[PDB]
Amino acid sequence: LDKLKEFGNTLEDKARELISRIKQSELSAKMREWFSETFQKVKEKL
Amino acid sequence: VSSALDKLKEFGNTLEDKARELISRIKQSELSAKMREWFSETFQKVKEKLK
Repeated sequence: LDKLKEFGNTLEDKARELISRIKQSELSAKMREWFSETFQKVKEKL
Repeated sequence: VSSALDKLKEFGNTLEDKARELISRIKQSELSAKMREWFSETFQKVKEKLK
């Protein structure tokens, strides 16, 4: 039963971390496309 | 807005949901065990006071 509890707390910790790394990638990805879409729009206007 | 990562997010959330739930059940099993032992120990003493 402590072996059972251990297993749950590991699934919850690996779950935390995976979602915490998805948000980071996402943030990182949206800004990058946002910075690039804006630069391309300025080149248009140049 | 990649559809692979969003689906990894569903996976991340479920895995975490099910784990929390697992732990809600253990705590119930926990309550239950400490209750069974209370009846067991209380019975035993009754036995030693009737024999």
